[PDB]
Amino acid sequence: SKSLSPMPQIAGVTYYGDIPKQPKRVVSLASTYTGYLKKLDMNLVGVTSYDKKNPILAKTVKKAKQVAATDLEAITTLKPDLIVVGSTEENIKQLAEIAPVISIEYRKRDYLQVLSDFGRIFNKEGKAKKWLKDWKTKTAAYEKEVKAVTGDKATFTIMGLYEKDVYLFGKDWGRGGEIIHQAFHYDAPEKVKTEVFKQGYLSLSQEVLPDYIGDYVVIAAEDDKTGSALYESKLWQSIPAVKKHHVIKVNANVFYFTDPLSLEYQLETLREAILSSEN
Ligand code: NA
Ligand code: NA
Ligand SMILES: [Zn+2]
Ligand SMILES: [Zn+2]
Ligand SMILES: [Zn+2]
Ligand SMILES: [Zn+2]
Repeated sequence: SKSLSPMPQIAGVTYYGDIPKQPKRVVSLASTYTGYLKKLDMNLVGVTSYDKKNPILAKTVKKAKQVAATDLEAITTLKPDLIVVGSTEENIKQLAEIAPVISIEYRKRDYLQVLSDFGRIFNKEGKAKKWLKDWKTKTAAYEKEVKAVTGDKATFTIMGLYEKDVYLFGKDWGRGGEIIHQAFHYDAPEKVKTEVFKQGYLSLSQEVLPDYIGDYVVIAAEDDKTGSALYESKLWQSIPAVKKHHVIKVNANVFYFTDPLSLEYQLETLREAILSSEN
């Protein structure tokens, strides 16, 4: 049998079976966590659709098979020694019959803590610690670069377009919020803090958008055409941030994510976009 993880008790983490310390064949069914596993040099043999559509992650998991959580046959045939899932998956019992499962409840641990937590689970403390130390220094330095342009008290709002809907996001639901609000310590407008931050996201009707945007808005979308009717509208064009050219449009296929690999890309992209806003 496998050498075992110490299986520390951590908020949001549930273990089904004896988790290996050094898994050799991991199936990641929670796109939130795939890039954490890759940062810790895990061999991923299965990943999901969102992972394959994230160009930053995809380059690192070319040999992994795309699977869904319902793919019991394909997952079995991949011969995993570990499956990682989100807590809202509904067939965890069946997955746990294939291999040991780590189930993670989103948001119980923050985007940085999740990495050090995996460091404890897999005895990869050194790799996690080095990444986190560098991240702390780099983000502080980049915070200074961007605030030199915007001022330190500029407000930012995180937004996403999905289907025909409009979402606002807080500091810990992806779409750049970890970068903007946690790493760069930008404030959000009061209405966003009051109405969005606690839930993490808020589906909004388009006509109230001006009320939630201050100095800057970051907008995630999967394709560049979705926002067209909004962007040309008198409503949108009336927003001061839009008039000032303080709109930063980002690609959701990577900006949905919160993992170290995706966030490295988001960090450089957002740094450059803020600097570029004053060209
Ligand atoms: Na998840
Ligand atoms: Na302001
Ligand atoms: Zn045992
Ligand atoms: Zn259900
Ligand atoms: Zn809708
Ligand atoms: Zn203009």
